[PDB]
Amino acid sequence: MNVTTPEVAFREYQTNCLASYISADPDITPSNLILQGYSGTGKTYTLKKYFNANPNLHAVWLEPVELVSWKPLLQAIARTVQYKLKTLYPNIPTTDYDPLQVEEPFLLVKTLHNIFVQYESLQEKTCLFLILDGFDSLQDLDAALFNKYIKLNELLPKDSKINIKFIYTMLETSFLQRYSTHCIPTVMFPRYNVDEVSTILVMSRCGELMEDSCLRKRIIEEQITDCTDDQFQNVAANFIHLIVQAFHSYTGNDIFALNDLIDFKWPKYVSRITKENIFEPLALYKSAIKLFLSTDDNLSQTYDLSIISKYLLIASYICSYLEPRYDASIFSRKPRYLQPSLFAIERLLAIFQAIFPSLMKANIEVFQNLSELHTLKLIATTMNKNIDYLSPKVRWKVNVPWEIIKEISESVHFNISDYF
Amino acid sequence: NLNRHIRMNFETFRSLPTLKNSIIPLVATSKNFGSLCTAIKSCSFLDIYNKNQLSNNLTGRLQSLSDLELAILISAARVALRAKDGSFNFNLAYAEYEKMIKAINS
Amino acid sequence: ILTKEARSYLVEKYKELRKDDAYRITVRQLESMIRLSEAIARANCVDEITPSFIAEAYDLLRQSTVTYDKYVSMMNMIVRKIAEVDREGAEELTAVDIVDWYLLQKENDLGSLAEYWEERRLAFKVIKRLVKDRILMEIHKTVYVIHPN
Ligand SMILES: Nc1ncnc2c1ncn2[C@@H]1O[C@H](COP(=O)(O)OP(=O)(O)OP(=O)(O)O)[C@@H](O)[C@H]1O
Repeated sequence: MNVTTPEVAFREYQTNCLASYISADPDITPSNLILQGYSGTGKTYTLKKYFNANPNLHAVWLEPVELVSWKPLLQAIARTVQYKLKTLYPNIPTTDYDPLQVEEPFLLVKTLHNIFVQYESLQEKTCLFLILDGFDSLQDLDAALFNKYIKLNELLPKDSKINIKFIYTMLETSFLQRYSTHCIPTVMFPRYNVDEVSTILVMSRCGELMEDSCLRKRIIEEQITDCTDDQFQNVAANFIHLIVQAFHSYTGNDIFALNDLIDFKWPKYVSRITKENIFEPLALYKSAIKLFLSTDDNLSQTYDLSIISKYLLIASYICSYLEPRYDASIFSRKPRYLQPSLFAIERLLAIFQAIFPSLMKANIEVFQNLSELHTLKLIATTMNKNIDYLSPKVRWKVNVPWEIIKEISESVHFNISDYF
Repeated sequence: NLNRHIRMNFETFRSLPTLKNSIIPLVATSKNFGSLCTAIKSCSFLDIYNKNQLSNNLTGRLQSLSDLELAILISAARVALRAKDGSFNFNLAYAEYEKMIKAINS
Repeated sequence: ILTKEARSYLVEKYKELRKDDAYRITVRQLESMIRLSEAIARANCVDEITPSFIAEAYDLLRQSTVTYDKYVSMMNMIVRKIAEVDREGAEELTAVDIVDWYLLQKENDLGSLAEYWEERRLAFKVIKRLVKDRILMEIHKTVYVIHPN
């Protein structure tokens, strides 16, 4: 049979390329095929649309995102192929093999051969496609792993009816270039252009936002009798275009990031829709100026600390960025962008005593505040396992940036700016 | 025109299956003999295939970035250039961004 | 002679410069700004030191296809024209409205009737460049408003 081509916009080369490598004849389709495209390039959507356009094809869908490692990857292949073969040919009497016995790729080959032997009595050769979306997204991955999937078809009995025609999708490009010499038929996906992203989001989210409860509540509240779905779509498109033109430099030509801004700002934008803003998007934009001037992607006196805690933090920041050379020069009566350095506990205590406003000394409250600072992730250590503060090999460093310590000093009225 | 592609392919790399990997799309994409007679002669589709093969290298990724992304990239590259080790961090990139915007406004 | 409002404009612009050195500007540069404003007015018929002269002196000391200066000159004019109707609340401006206004602002600098179309076309190209830089936002007339940046 002849494959029918889908009408996916902004991909009208790859949808034609897929008709080249996928066909009803298993003697034509290659044993491997890789589709390459970064996140949000439409690979999964395009491939799923192509398969849904030609139901006569036979496929298995798995996601290494869910399948953490390679052993589940093989086990799911075996189990899903078994289920699919039962579903496609219930009439043929067949037996079962345990999909949980697959421990090595050879065992996968063995189980697949054993299953395919059962279906030897099939009338014609069958073309089967195994689809792994995001092959390089596997959490435990190595270079030698992918080679095991390229040269696997030829270990099967070549006279068998069931032929496995693997399909892979890849995100990165440093991954695919390692396998260039294999000359695997590869189809490519570039990043969508700004106009393409703008058109796609309008095509996608318009119907999603035309039927939300908030707008149809606000229409009732505002008694908009002349509101129509055509104008509803126009309002949604104006919203999307405004977000795109305001935040393309912030998000890039990325579909996922813009979708979430469209979701977040949508209630607040709706709150400003009134009787006067039905026909003038300019006035609505003017009313919504403060919504556009801020991304609002933020999750939201920034750090409530005791005076001892504040002075300890002030001293620690000096320790982590001032050379040990200058301690006696500055504090005894006798750089903004680099990563902080380590410091010892005695240096911190000495600088704290020197800067605390007759001696303050070190009581239990001082060390308690110091430990609170560590617990609050304001001071970092040089250890990650079996935390033991009293071990004489652990050093300290500051995790608080300049913008916060500036305001802390302002609240303390301590002039750090003159020490550098 | 077709022999032009053949010679260029030969002079670039001499693995025949690699050239077959490009010829096959041309044949499969062909819809009918009448259109095939026109398509096979000029053979403009191999250029499209070749550019697709290169669409995800450094140039293809650089062509799609926005103005802000490109400016931050330029600033980070400047920081790396002024660095003996060629390394940079976010703070230095943003400081160079601030300085370049101040200069542009000034 | 310094105008009364020029004093406020001068102290504001001096604070603006002093903020940027957090060489380093001293009060000698304030006296230099007064002196350069005096010199610029000295090359003119009016003793009134308008804020424009102090702005020119500020630019000359602080700064230490189409050509760069000619293009950048139109940007300030167009931005200020749009910010004017922003404060007034009047109707927003299209591209043609900006081009005609800008041509009216420079009637005396045009050289010939042929240069009219040249400057109109250059203004449209400059508008397109500004939109590409996202300093002007296009909304739907083809409405141009100050970009959120
Ligand atoms: N031409 C198009 N027309 C309509 N929608 C499109 C088009 N291209 C992409 N999209 C949308 O963009 C979304 C991007 O998600 P997609 O399924 O492509 O993820 P992915 O890139 O494969 O995933 P991952 O980054 O997690 O590996 C699709 O789900 C689809 O809704």
